[PDB]
Amino acid sequence: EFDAIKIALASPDMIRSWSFGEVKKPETINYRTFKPERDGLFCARIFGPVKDYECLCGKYKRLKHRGVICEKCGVEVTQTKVRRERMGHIELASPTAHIWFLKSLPSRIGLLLDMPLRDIERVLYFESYVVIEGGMTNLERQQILTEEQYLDALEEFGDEFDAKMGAEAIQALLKSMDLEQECEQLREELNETNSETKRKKLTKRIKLLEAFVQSGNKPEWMILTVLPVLPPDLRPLVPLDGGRFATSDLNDLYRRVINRNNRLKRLLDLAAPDIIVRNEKRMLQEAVDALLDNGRRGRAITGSNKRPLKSLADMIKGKQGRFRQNLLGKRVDYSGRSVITVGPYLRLHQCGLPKKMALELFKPFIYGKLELRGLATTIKAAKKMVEREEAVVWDILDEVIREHPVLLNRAPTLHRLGIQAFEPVLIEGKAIQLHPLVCAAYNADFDGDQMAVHVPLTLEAQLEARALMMSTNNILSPANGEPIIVPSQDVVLGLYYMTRDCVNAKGEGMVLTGPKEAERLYRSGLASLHARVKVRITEYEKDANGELVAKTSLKDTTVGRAILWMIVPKGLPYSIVNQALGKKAISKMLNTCYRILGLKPTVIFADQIMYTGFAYAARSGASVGIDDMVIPEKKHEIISEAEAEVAEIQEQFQSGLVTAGERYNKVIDIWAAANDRVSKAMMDNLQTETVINRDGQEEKQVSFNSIYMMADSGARGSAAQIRQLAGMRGLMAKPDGSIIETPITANFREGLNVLQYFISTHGARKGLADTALKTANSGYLTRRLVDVAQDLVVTEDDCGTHEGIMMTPVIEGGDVKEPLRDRVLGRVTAEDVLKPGTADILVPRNTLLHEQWCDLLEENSVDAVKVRSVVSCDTDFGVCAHCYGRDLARGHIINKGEAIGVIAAQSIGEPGTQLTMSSIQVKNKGSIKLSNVKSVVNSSGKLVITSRNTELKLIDEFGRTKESYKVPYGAVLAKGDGEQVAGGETVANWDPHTMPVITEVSGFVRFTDMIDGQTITRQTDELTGLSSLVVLDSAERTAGGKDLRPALKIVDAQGNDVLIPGTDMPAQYFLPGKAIVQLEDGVQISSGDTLARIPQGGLPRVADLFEARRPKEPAILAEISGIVSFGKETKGKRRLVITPDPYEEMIPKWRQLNVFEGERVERGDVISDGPEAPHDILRLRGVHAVTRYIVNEVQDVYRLQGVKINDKHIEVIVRQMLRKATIVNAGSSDFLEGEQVEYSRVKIANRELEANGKVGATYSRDLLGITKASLATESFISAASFQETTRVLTEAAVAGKRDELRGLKENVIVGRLIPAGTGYAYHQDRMRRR
Amino acid sequence: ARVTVQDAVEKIGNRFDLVLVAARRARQMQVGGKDPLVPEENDKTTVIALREIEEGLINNQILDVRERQEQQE
Amino acid sequence: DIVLNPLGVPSRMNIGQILETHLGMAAKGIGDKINAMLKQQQEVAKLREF
Amino acid sequence: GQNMRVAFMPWNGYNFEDSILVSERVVQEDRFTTIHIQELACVSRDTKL
Amino acid sequence: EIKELLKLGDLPTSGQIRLYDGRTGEQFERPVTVGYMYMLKLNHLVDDKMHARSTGSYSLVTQQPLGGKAQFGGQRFGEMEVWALEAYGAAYTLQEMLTVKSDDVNGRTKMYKNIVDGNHQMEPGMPESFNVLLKEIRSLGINIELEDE
DNA sequence: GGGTATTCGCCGTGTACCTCTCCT
RNA sequence: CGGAGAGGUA
DNA sequence: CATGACGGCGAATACCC
Ligand SMILES: Nc1nc2c(ncn2[C@@H]2O[C@H](COP(=O)(O)OP(=O)(O)O)[C@@H](OP(=O)(O)OP(=O)(O)O)[C@H]2O)c(=O)[nH]1
Ligand SMILES: [Mg+2]
Ligand SMILES: [Mg+2]
Ligand code: NA
Ligand SMILES: [Zn+2]
Ligand SMILES: [Zn+2]
Repeated sequence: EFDAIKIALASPDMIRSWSFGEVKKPETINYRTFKPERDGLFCARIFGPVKDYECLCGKYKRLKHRGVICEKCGVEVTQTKVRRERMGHIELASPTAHIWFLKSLPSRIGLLLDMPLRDIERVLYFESYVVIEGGMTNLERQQILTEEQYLDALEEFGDEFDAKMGAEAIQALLKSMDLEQECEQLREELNETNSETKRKKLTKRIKLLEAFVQSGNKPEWMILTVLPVLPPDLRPLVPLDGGRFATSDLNDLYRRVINRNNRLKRLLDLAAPDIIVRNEKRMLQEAVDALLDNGRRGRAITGSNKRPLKSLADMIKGKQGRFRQNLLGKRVDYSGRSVITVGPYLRLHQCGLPKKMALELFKPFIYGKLELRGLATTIKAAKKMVEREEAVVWDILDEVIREHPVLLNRAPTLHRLGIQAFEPVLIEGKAIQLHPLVCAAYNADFDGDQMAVHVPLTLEAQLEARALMMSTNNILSPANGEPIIVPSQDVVLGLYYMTRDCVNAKGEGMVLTGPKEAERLYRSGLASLHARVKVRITEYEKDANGELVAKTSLKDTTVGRAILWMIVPKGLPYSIVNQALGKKAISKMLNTCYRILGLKPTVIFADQIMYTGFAYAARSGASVGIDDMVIPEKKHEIISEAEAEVAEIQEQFQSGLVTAGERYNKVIDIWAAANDRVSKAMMDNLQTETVINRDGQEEKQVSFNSIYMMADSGARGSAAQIRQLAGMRGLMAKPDGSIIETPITANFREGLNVLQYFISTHGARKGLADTALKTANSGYLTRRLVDVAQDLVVTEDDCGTHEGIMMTPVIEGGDVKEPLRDRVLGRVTAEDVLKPGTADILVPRNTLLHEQWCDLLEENSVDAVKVRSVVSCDTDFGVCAHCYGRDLARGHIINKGEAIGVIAAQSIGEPGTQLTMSSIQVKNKGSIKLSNVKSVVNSSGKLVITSRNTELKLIDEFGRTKESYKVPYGAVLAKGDGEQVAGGETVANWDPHTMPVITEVSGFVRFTDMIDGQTITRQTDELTGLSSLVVLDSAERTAGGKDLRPALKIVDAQGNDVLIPGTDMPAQYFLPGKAIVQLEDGVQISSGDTLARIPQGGLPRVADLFEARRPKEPAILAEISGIVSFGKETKGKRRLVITPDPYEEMIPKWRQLNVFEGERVERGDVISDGPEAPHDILRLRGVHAVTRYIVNEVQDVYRLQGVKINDKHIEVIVRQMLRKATIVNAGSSDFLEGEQVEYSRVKIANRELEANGKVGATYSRDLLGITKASLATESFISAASFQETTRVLTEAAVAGKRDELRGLKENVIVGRLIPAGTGYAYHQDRMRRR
Repeated sequence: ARVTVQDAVEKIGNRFDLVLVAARRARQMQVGGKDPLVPEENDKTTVIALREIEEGLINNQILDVRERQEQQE
Repeated sequence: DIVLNPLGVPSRMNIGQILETHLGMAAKGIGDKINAMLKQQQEVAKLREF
Repeated sequence: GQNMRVAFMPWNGYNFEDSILVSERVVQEDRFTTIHIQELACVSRDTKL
Repeated sequence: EIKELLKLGDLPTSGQIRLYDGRTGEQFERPVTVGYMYMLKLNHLVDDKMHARSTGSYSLVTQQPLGGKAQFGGQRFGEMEVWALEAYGAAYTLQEMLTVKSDDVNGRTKMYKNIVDGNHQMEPGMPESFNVLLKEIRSLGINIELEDE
């Protein structure tokens, strides 16, 4: 029916064409009757009959009469629904300015006219005059005349020119400006201009003028001569107790506009004095812009209560606006909700639906089935049978829902798995029964949680529920690929208890024919569940061709493990159960089952595991009592010793031996050590128990204490909670965050005193309020991510790109943060992966790395793998399946049509609430490797480092690096390159308080261009008395010293200068202030010594990274490589002009500089320290560098909290951040040089130009924040529905934008099939038919 | 078919295409009066279509061939 | 009368519900004796003593 | 509230994730049966007709 | 003191006793904490919370279902729910959420008739809320319209 | 007259659900 | 049945 | 009248040449 949405300015003729009549009266309805007044806001001849086919006077009341316009009342007989489609118009007595095109920054009228917004406000609101077409007088065409000077100019010369005020003057100025010639004037003035600020300001106007020129919009249309009126059925009057009506908050503004328009009309024909007429014009203007955007300028016009009136702009913007409240989401039919209870008997694909809810939800299906078998002749008969709830009605309801899935949802829906499909089972009662294993996916529990249920009506929806959303098809997390249905709590406890072993349990030493005999013995009480026995076990292993070869052997196991073996499907080894099965062990068992056997056996196995866990947790009788919280008997003496220690420290402080701060630090350390000792004693006493062996001998075994079993199994609790229960609560923090000196020595079993409890309330309140105020920030970040990634869909199988990102294991130095396996699992290689033979190809160019491929890579000691990424994908309008890689939830390569952007946004957003707002030493055996390092002579023979950026790698024999360290300048290694290290020795040392200028060759240092007393000064510290020299800072020095810069040359006994071989410049070093010359003149400086001394994370961090926010003190980098030339130094801010054509740069002087005046740094080198701005990373080191930076920085935050998110989601977000490009050279393309456009547009244009053989345009990739990227998208519909609806719609209307319904949000709003998933092919069929 | 669609997915190759083909077949059986190619073990048209797909009896090409034969005879 | 899950006690660290439970048992025990003394129609002195 | 004889043990999943298992004797003794009083208003007004 | 009171009542001092499974009579393997806890019934009864709607009354401006159990309203399928549907690729389920279950007046009538007829097929149309948005933007003096087919 | 540090006004700030009173 | 205010549940 | 929010960002302002 339509392919696009067109938006532009509305001409008065267009507004009249929309309208069906003019509203002239300010009254809505006569409230004595219920009839609407003639020519009012609810008038019937204009908008339509109130009743269906009933004209207002009531003559014509029939369908036959339809189409006849009644000549008595004037109302056309027709559907009453036309009252919500037919618009009115108000003929304004005077022109009025539209507030959106005036106040919404940038002012479109102001920019289009170059008169400041202040002057437009004063003139429109009747505080000044503007001269229009002055002519031969000195007055210009945009000069402001004050009320006091207007008549003065009139008397001086008041006839040849024209001057006006109000909206009429602004409309005249807008209508008397020629667009094209003024564009030409501005475009030429853009050339003959010397100010780069001026060229930006002119190009802004040029871009606005081109908008008005390329579209059919006329500037004068921004002044409203005709005001459209919304249809009355869209602004109804809600009856309150029948008699009285509430304030509509929209009809009131219309009434004020009509009142002021009528007053202005009745004064216009009256020819009243100009002062009151101008005042009425001004008041009509504020009435109009209050109707459009109430409160945008000035005081918010107020209703009966102090609450501001809700304007037309408020209708379409905000959380309660049309877009977010009625288009991007809406209330639905065939839906219900109820409290959830646990269904432990349910299968994974089943849910427990109350039969009353099912009867209501499936009601039309029941009616259809009643008609089918003849039990109900009519609709009313079926309705009565359903209301009476007859037995046959219940049988029909059972028939209908047998395989009709329903959707269960729990708010907040943080990820797609927050809505899942289940087969309903009719249950009594009123609560929905939920399968336990899906609770983790829902973040659901049974302490009051409620869930919504929805009925997929159509066959397509039912099959989507079954194949896409059913819980049995969604057992893997899309964020990281890990299973979601791992047993928790009592199931884990049951499996752990039944798989535990007891030293002297009943039935020990028995030899059993198999699991069946073990179950028989346990159920008959002849053998304990933990008895160590020998059992004949037949296990199955897949062969090369996939058949299950059976091997039978005698296993040393327990009775419970043998019993649990019966539910293990064939193909899994017996070792997976021959252990005490905790939470991680059960999860690993489910992982093994999924890897070996597939999805359906995994679901069956998970259900069987949950049944067994419930049953044996019940049989165990696991409880919790006060005695289970065993407090160590050494706790009291540990506390006494800590108190004595802190008392000794306090006595030392009272004797002045220690100060207050170090006293506090020492006491805190002592109490922390005491807490550690108490925790260790408690855990040691709690984790082990004594038991009589087979013989009368004591033996130690893992304790069967209930709390310890729950914690060790992983069902519930942890070390911190156990030590809070039975150890001590520990050190607490004050509200400002400082640690309280005295910790809580009591535990929860002993009970706290008033003081300790009040102290703990500080942290409790802090945590609860932190959660309450962080959930909103997490939701906002999730929404921004969803918008920035909403339209990204897998649209291709393979784009054929060769580029990719280089994946290495994440190592911060001294630990393996993240292995290579998890960073390449499910990825597609971008190039060939070789064997250590360097010739044999381990992995070809287009392999999808599954588990076996990763096993091969780690077995052949692979260091780095180049993999394809969505950031480097060549696909336009989406990405290819190969660059994205494996679908984490499904476990195979991503299918075409998947909305990976929304998946990535949810994957990142969901754990948001879990987020909380000297010398190097190698610690392991391995060879040493240095890169970007040079070998020089040394005084002691151990190499110094000279390069600005130096890093050290420890390669552990086989060829894989394990640790990586950063070596600052002037750091002398304690060993050499390529030397094996036992582990635990200081590899390199450096003084952090001293920055040397070390010279490679020895000789006497000569003070060249050095003046004593001006640029260098002598002190003698009393402790030493040495004549130490200090270089005065380039600004802190004297006036005479400011002219001369410090310089130290290298001379030797021979007299000449020995310099760095290979160069043409003599070796000269400069020490620009804050430098300590400790040695005297003419002293042999051996290499390897110092010459001068120079001193020296949570959810908001993730949001800042995704918004591409600039750091407060960004690290300065080199725009172009070359030798640095500091032409300007100090002078408020040192200006460094590098030289490869040299380019100047402006740098603050108070910033530290790693570079020296004679250093040849490369492009992207760290000139100064500080957090790196991602924009600079993209500009200088490329797209891959900024992608890696964002990925690493986000994953640091998420790993700190133990959250596992695949990097590909962050890469999707980065790719959405990198959609814009600025044209550097126009070439033969149509793009204006220096403008920002879509990178895909530039790719297509360059591709077609190169196909024609012409030269393509050059571009610079732009990194935009997710909010900025979302607001800069081509579709104005999506941007308007996101944020800043007024500004976005104003931009679209002025530019005459056209929106092709290409994205997910756009098609959701217009209620079409989204171009993703099952609808994707439909859109393809829509595209290929044009 | 019922609990999981892995066999049907691997027959079709694309899960969304599987949903579309199953919907077409289920509409044929529910509204078009067509008969199941598998025994009707008290299943719904959607599940019957999925069972037919996972056994290779029904796919997009087979449905197109049968449609052309039906309209040309 | 009601079966509560022990596993909601350790991580919640609301140990009072356990102690109250113990104390509740003790309380009921006292009543269980007094009720018995009331059912056997024991001497008022015996109830006084207990 | 009411004094309930409580046992701390898992019971076949019916107390999973803070769920509560309640004996039918509690229902029979009306231990937690509660009285709710609802006020319905019928207003005869003066219509135009 | 609690253990002393337990002794006075001839009860175990640990507060744990031997329990038997009513279903089978089998003794539970470990002692179970059994006592008396004072329990409250909160004013969050499932009677007041359970609610379901197939069809019902609709709003005036938007033709979407009303809100609230008291008004027999439908559940709100909000933005994050739509995001979940998009992430599943369930385009038809999302479309029926947007149109035949909400403000598509003609679509919902046809859907109800088809369900009664046993034809589980939808013929979605333009939601009325989009038309309301278009009229509202037009009332702001902005010409917004749909293009040709 | 022109470049740049400071200022001012606007934009945004979680979902779903439940109860009550009061409102030209 | 729209809005406002207040409180509450997850 | 309300005077308990604040961070980010772009247009406008002022200050310093
Ligand atoms: N989640 C879960 N499912 C179980 C379990 N045990 C059996 N099932 C599966 O449930 C499905 C329904 O069982 P049926 O026995 O066919 O029941 P029916 O009479 O209602 O048709 C069967 O799969 P099917 O219909 O043959 O499915 P498919 O193989 O076509 O996917 C069966 O394999 C369990 O413990 N957990
Ligand atoms: Mg909860
Ligand atoms: Mg079956
Ligand atoms: Na099967
Ligand atoms: Zn008439
Ligand atoms: Zn690609």
